[PDB]
Amino acid sequence: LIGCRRAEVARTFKEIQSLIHVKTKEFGKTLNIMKNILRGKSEDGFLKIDTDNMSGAQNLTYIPRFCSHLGLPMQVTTSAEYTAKKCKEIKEIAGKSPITIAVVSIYLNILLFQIPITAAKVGQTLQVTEGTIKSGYKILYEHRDKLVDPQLIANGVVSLDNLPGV
Amino acid sequence: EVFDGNDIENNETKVYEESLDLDLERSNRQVWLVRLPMFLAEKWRDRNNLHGQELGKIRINKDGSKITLLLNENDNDSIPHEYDLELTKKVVENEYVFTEQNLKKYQRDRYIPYVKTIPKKTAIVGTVCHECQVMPSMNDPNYHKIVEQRRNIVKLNNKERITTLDETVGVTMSHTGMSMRSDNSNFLKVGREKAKSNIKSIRMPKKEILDYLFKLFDEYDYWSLKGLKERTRQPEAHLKECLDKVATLVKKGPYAFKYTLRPEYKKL
Amino acid sequence: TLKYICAECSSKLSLSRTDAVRCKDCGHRILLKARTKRLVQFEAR
Ligand SMILES: [Zn+2]
Repeated sequence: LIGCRRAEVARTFKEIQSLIHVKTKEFGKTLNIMKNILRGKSEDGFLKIDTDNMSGAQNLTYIPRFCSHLGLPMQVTTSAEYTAKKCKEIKEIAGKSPITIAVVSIYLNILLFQIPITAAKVGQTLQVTEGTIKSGYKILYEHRDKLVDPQLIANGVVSLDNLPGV
Repeated sequence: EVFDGNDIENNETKVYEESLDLDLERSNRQVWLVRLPMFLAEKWRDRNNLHGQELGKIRINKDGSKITLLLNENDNDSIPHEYDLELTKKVVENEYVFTEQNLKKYQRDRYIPYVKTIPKKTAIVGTVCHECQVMPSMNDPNYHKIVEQRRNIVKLNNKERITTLDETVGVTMSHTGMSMRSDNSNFLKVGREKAKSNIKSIRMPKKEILDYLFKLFDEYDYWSLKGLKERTRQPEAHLKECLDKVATLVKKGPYAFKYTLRPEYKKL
Repeated sequence: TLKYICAECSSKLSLSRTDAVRCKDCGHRILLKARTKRLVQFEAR
């Protein structure tokens, strides 16, 4: 996990647990201990600027991989990246997990682009509860104007009337 | 049917009612050893067929010793209903037909009384006198159908090509390595079935545990730690704290690495 | 900061140092650095 984050090829705890059969609690404890050791080694020897590499969320790096797993087009992937970037400004959903934020942004852009993939299929692909995806979409429905990328509706490739209501 | 031979004790009288000797008076039965192509062989050798029904009629013309087989119309219309029986060997020697049947197990000069002989109820039921091969007749209206079938044998291919996945490659590779989905299969969940068993034990009083140990040593003298632990449900520390007091471990005997009762309590 | 053209969609892009070297319009990862703006001298022989 540290290597992925340092290479900006960051995976999630669910990915590393799918690889290695490891308990979550002592995985987190080991990650915290090794981050402390690595910071101590950096302070003792050569100093490195983090510039947002060890950050726990890293939600922009999970969008292209999840969009590839769902078979989404590049413009849908870019719009999902923009939506995930703009979800940080929203106070109520910024506390959610980065996986959940990325998945609900991807599902919102899927509904925006009329991609025929259901929320159950998105949940089965990305191991997220369908109720969680639906709740995230129903709470991001209020902030439609800020999340959806403006020159997309300026060029008319998508419209905000396409998203189903709550 | 497992059995041992070279029995001079004559146990076969008691362990087989049927005689072991080869049954022979049917050996004068005349049998024709007939070879078939695969369509007739598949129609005539499958066990879901052959209920004693008539399958054809044999005509023997003595002008040139010509044998013709004429099948009935009940089986199929694509196959011919007239074949010639070519006598590959008019005189066949040293060829017989015998049947093998299970027996009734219920109710120099140096020799060894063990051969590992498997006896079976055998019976020579015929003598092969004519080796014959079946040929479809040239003038039949289905000989061209047989030629077409035999051409189809070398024409058709029994193997299909590899299936190419036309789905998006990202959707194909979503299952691979780094993946969100946890493995829902329960194949070799040995850790899952082993970690669910937890043995938790209370500290019974010393008089009770020593009474139980003395009863179990009276039951059987030598004990191992795991067996006595699953018999007593006690912690290792307290179990050793009583076992060193009233027992000792064997270190050099054939029953080593086992806790046995002390020789003072052995006579009691 | 510097001028690039995508491989197959022929889109013009401006890249700095911290920017990832990818196309922003079609997602392609192959970009060609632009032809220089200065006049280039060739003898006609
Ligand atoms: Zn491009």
